[PDB]
Amino acid sequence: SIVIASAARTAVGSFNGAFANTPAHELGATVISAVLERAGVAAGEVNEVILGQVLPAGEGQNPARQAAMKAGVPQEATAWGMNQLCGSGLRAVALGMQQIATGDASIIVAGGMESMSMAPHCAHLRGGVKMGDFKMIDTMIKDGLTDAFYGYHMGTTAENVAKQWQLSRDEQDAFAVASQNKAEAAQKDGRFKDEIVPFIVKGRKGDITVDADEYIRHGATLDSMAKLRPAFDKEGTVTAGNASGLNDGAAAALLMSEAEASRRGIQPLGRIVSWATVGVDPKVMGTGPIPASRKALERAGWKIGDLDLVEANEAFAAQACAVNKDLGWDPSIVNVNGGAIAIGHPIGASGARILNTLLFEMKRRGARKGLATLCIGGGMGVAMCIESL
Amino acid sequence: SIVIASAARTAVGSFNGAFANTPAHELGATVISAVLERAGVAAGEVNEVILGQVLPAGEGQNPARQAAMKAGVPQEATAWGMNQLCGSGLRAVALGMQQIATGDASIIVAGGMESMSMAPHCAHLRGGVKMGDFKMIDTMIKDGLTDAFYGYHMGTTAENVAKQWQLSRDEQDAFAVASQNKAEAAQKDGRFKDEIVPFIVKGRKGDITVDADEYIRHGATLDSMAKLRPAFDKEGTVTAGNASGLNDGAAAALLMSEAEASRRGIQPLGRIVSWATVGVDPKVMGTGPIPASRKALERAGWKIGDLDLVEANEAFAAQACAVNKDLGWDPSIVNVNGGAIAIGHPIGASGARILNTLLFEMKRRGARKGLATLCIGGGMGVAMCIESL
Amino acid sequence: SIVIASAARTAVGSFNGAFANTPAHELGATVISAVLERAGVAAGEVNEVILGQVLPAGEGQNPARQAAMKAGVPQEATAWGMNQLCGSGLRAVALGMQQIATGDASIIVAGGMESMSMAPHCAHLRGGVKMGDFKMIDTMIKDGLTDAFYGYHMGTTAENVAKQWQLSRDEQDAFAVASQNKAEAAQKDGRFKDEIVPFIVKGRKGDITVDADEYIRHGATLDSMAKLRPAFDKEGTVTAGNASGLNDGAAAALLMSEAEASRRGIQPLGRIVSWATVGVDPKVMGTGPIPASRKALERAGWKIGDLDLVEANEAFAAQACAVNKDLGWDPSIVNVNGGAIAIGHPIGASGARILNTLLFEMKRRGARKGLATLCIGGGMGVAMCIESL
Amino acid sequence: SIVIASAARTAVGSFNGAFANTPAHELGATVISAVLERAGVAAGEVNEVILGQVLPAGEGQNPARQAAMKAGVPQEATAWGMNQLCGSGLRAVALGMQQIATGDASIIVAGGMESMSMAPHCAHLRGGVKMGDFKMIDTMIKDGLTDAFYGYHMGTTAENVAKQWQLSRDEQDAFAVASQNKAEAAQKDGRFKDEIVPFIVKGRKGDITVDADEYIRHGATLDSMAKLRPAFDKEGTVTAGNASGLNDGAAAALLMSEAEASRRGIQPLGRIVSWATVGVDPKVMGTGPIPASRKALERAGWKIGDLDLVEANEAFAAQACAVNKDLGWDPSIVNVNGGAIAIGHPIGASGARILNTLLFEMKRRGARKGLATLCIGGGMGVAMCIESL
Repeated sequence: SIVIASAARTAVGSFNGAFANTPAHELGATVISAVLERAGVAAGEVNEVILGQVLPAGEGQNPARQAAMKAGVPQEATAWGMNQLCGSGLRAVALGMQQIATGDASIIVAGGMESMSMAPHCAHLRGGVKMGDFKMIDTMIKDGLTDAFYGYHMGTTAENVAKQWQLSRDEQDAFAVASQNKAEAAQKDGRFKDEIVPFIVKGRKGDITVDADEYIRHGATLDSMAKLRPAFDKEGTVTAGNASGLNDGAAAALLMSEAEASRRGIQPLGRIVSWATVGVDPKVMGTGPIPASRKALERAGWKIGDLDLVEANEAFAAQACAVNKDLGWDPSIVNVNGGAIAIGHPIGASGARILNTLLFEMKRRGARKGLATLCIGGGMGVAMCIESL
Repeated sequence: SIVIASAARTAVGSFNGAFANTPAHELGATVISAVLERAGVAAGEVNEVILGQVLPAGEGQNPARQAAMKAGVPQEATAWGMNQLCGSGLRAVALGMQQIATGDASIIVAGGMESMSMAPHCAHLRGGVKMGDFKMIDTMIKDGLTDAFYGYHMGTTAENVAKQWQLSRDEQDAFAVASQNKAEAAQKDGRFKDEIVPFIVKGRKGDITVDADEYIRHGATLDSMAKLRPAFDKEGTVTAGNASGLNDGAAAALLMSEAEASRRGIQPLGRIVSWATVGVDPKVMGTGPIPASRKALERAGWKIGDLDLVEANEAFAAQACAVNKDLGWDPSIVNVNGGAIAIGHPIGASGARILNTLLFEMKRRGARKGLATLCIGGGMGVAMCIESL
Repeated sequence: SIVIASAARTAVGSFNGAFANTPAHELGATVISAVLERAGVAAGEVNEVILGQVLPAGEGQNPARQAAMKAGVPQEATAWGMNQLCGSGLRAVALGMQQIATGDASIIVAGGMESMSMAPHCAHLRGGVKMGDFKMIDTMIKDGLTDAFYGYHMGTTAENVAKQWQLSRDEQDAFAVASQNKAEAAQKDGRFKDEIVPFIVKGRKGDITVDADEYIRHGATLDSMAKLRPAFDKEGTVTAGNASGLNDGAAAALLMSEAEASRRGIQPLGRIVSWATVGVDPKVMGTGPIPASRKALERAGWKIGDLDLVEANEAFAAQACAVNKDLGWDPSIVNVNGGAIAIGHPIGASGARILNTLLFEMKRRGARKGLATLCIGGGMGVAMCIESL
Repeated sequence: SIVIASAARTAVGSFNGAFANTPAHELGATVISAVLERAGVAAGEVNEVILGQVLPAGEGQNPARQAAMKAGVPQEATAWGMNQLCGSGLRAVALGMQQIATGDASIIVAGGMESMSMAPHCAHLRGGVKMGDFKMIDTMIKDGLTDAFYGYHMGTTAENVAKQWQLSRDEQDAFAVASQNKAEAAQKDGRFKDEIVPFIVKGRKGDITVDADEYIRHGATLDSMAKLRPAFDKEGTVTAGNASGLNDGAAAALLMSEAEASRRGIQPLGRIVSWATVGVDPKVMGTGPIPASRKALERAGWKIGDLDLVEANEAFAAQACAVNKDLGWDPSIVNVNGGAIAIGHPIGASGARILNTLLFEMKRRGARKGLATLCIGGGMGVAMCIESL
């Protein structure tokens, strides 16, 4: 029924680092044309582009449409952006899967992009401020990392899960280190090369080709991890080291019917066998993946034990351990090449980033069933089940 | 298979007018509850809330989820915002229909919301400005009304359509006045009452209930219309008078399978027979509805001649006329109670707004087949065909 | 030896009132032209322009020079601004007196001007704000009204004078209401028209002539004052009622040696016989007038009791009562036409504003000896003794 | 009559360099304390503090008073800031002299301070921006360096002087490199150590003592000056290399009557024999020094040829050479240790800085008469004559 013919992602950049002044639709563009090249499909055959992106303030009208056009997709196809926070990138793949399934389209490019670096500061000033000081709001924090019901940062929701699941600092720190060592190990062996599509940072006094995840840290020590101070709760347990970071990146999938891919001689990275999205208490949003995953599994007709590979977004060490602890899947098959803590977390692009990794790892190790899942701010989870062919 | 059980929209506010300090999700909340009460469905039965929103900068995390919770949809439900600019409000409805059609959901609330008044000013200031002025960009103008590829305002795209279709000032002015006249007659006759859910503007020095579209002008003259100066092209033909405005509002639909409405005793407002979306040149984006309306009819198996009622959004007189002229539908069944030039145009909500108008007008006149269509910035169009039950 | 040959002030404007968008330099130009006109002195005879001004942020390079150039003063002449906060407007006259006393100038235009309304909001952003919110500071609050040592507003130094001299709510309100009622009467009888020169506020849709003190309240009641809440100390005694306001005006005086006025045949408004400036504790800055008036009087060889009229600025009912209480001059010769609670307080202009009032009333009633004194933020005073010729 | 008993200055710092985050008043407090100390004068004997300062926006209420207080000046003394742009620091000394000359004070601390690195960005936002981007203005550029009559930078006034006097790139560049090599030589022989009082930059992770001018360039080459492009006129002649820079510093002088020095046993740095300030056309404001110097010499009874040492500020090479050309003084007695091109240009501090410089070279080489002079944007100049005792 609906398969992913090809996929591609840029390397994930560090906050104000390599993509510092690069607008998300520029990276978007690169990824959309990679997926077409990669499958052998022409720009002109795309019906629509669906990109999740949570922080587009100042980027101009519909940046999804700017990405498509810049990548060569003609003015005839359509494009749209969408937000389900951290779930946006994965969610977008299921929404183009739906576009094909209802017969509204034949070929979609779907995924997500995000420039946390380029997120602006803002103020509402139409009414004027007659007397007194006013705040200039960091939009990446307000619109992307602050709970809207309790007023605190995602990090505190992580702390709520820590306390609730009784996850000690040492246990989260342990998890962190592992994801770094695993991310580092996979980068060193070229495991991220199929998925990555080098992005050219158009310079003035030099153009730079970025093709490596710059946020992974080499030789991460437990000692360094245990000396960091808690970032959200002054006497807390979550720190910079065991939480994901602020990052830039884009990632996408090229979707079509199974039969179309076959008419084209394409060898798909997998078949979308199910997806699901479920809400949870916004206070412990990190638990998102538990209910979404299981639903996903139930709609596919699979048992947790059937899964050969799993990508469960590393928002915070606290929430990842809780996810794994509750679902019980075998830890060795989850985030095999590392996670967000090491790799980075470009909010709107993250769900399609983890899809890429899942998809290129399933191919390279011959796994047949996989699942990607993320926790979403505001209390939500998104999960998708993929089967190789 | 999928029907519109109920529907509701707030009145449309004037810019920096009645909803001048109201956050879009507030407007949204009210409409999610309204569609819920109107159909006798309880919030706890809502699976997901889908809202189109184009300018949510500063409103914090995913305003769609903040509107769903404010309305009382439990935290176990899901919510997301999407953006296909002007067609967002109608595309949400389509996207929500798909959720039920693929069996991912049973009940969906969908439409759009917008607070153009509350759109902030912004600046990318992470680097630091070492010397010189810097701009504070109005996100309303940059993210909602400025072509991203040509750098000019929608008004200019209108002008291109004017010139191209050879639509003179008087013909554009004539259209506008007719729109005001029809919207004003509709207003006095109580034609807007069913669709409108009164919104309470929570005050300090008193509460204010708004239940009337405040941008419609009473007794609009042709003389006043002909004295205005061109707004975009210094020696052009589009004016403030023959273009839509900048406004705030929200509007939605409670969607469910026809079998489900029937198990509940609900008398739906319509059956979704088909929807379509197509791209066109961004420079003449106002031509968008032509291809998209025709696609939709084709998918529905209908002839233009089969339509009993049409709502084709009035971004600008020149594009409205070109659309009508090209499609050839009978002017007398298009925007029977007036259009966006008089009612206003709250960007993300405008398609759900027009869907409400269409749906309450088909029920009161007993029309059987209707279409809603809108042009989209960046060069796109969206249309949806509805059949009464 | 140095006389004030002529003087003029604009009407004082309400905060964001008549002069809401008129830069201070436009108002001092009209006052420069009026002093010249009023003493039969041409602009090519001016040696230098000295204008007190506390909040010139954003107006451009040296607004004293922009006033002088606008009034037609030759480019050969010089001009500078100075700032001793609320004593600025009077100090200036004292400083222009000094340039002729030491032989460096013959003819000076001295005084002050201020647009509190045009004061901007600001932030030091050269270093860059990595992330988080940051304050946009009101410069009129920060730079003109807050004590730099103690961190609280001028209104709390008022509270400190009230406690310390034990001034009740009631005594302060009566002082307040007597200030509005004497100023309304003087306005209604015409006593402000000789000192005010009309200001033209360049319109687009109309030029407006402003020749009346708009902050003065007509029919001010004891009751409405008595109902006010304390503004600075949630449970104090200074309110908006008994404190001066935030305002806009300019005011000046034209000086020359007495020998030079006799050579041109001008009948001067008075002789500067002495001035004095003295510090006090910043915490009771309201007391400034006491030692500064004392010292002026001793330098003039006069007894408090030799004075015939006195203008003692009303920063706050509390400090005005304290000052009158200690000096012990006959209250019936103080502010006979009302003071700053009713007229307003445009900070850098105020001392020239009250000098004007002093001068014109000395002339109309034939007073021979006068004194003008203000309290200054940061803990200081300035006083000036004037005798008629 | 009035002498300079002692003087002192901080090292001048580079834009966003050593004093990047130090408010102006801190640097003035250290110089107020160093002139007290250098003359055996205690702070309690200080009657008034006079500081030139052009850009104090956001520092709070009257920084002159905040530096005085920080230096321990009693709260019984007074303090005020003034603004005659570039001539501020030296005009202050002249007005402090006047204070003693007319017997209103016996002891004054006078000079300037300026923190161009701490100058903020601002915007007048009281009336609000209904729609449309607005500028955040750099207060250093607008209030400091932009001519208010013509709208262009000081650099362009420099261009007008170069064209008018026909100074070539080459002669300007040679001027610049001789300024850099004279200051460097001066710095290395310890000629700046008597005048400089060390400033402690209070750190967190350590305190740094600054006692060296850091803008001086070591081994500045002609070739590096000749390859620069013109900064203000895309095809002009003024560059960053031949203009002064953006800088931070403070500088002052302690003043008293000659008779009082003599009763204290002080050996003063010189006697102020006269000053003058004269206006010129704003467009060629760099020529300010010509008439102001001629007037001051006239007032002293001195011929150009009687001077033994001159400091003539180096705003720009072009205006410096024009001034030297016109005046005709021997170039070897001008800026003998370098000028502002090398040392920097902290606006309000500059004239006190170059005075410092004059005074310590006149004592070290035993020069009897000197003059200090600066060009002032808006079209002005100040000059001051000094003789040794």
